[PDB]
Amino acid sequence: EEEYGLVSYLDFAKLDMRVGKIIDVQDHPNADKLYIIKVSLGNKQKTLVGGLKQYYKKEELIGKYVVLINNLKPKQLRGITSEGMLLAADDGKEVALLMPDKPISLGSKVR
Amino acid sequence: AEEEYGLVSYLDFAKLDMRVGKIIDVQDHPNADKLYIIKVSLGNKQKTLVGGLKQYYKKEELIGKYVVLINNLKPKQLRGITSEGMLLAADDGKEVALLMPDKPISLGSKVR
Repeated sequence: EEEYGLVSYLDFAKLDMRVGKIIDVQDHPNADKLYIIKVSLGNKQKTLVGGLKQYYKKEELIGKYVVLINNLKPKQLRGITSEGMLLAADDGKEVALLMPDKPISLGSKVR
Repeated sequence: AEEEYGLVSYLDFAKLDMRVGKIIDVQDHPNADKLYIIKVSLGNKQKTLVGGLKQYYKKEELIGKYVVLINNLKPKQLRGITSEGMLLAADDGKEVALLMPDKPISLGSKVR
């Protein structure tokens, strides 16, 4: 992949990246490639739309520890409000959601 | 654009080049007793990082670990050693958990 121009640490600092846990996954009722994903941050939950249906079955996602951007502005995706986004690596062959390497408290901040 | 205060757009994330890498070497920082010098492979380039992981991970447990690197940060000199990036880790104040892809995907894979 291509090398990017350099940015400030302060640009990374703008993101509120957190560990969450997937609680429920359903097909997006109007978009065949998308899931509606309910993520727990502990005492809060967020509902996101993710383009993961081609890569993960719904039962492979339940209980998964994931990483989300927690201060993303909400967006309407074909009738569903998405409150954030999950992070996943992609090399064109596979898509790999990011995870902490240990169970850690939900809502933990990534830094 | 209109001020958004504490909220970000996708473009604020897209500014950051986040990659999967693999740790290929870990050494003690010669001027800082809590820090490691960590060499991370992106496949056909490597980056040298300084990480405060010595209190949480043994060197031999980091070798071969698939990690998540911010790959386009400005460099930073930490007590004589230039760090070229940073690894992402979850921290709840009790425990530190490096992020990893959930499978050993190709080195240099970009996060989206």
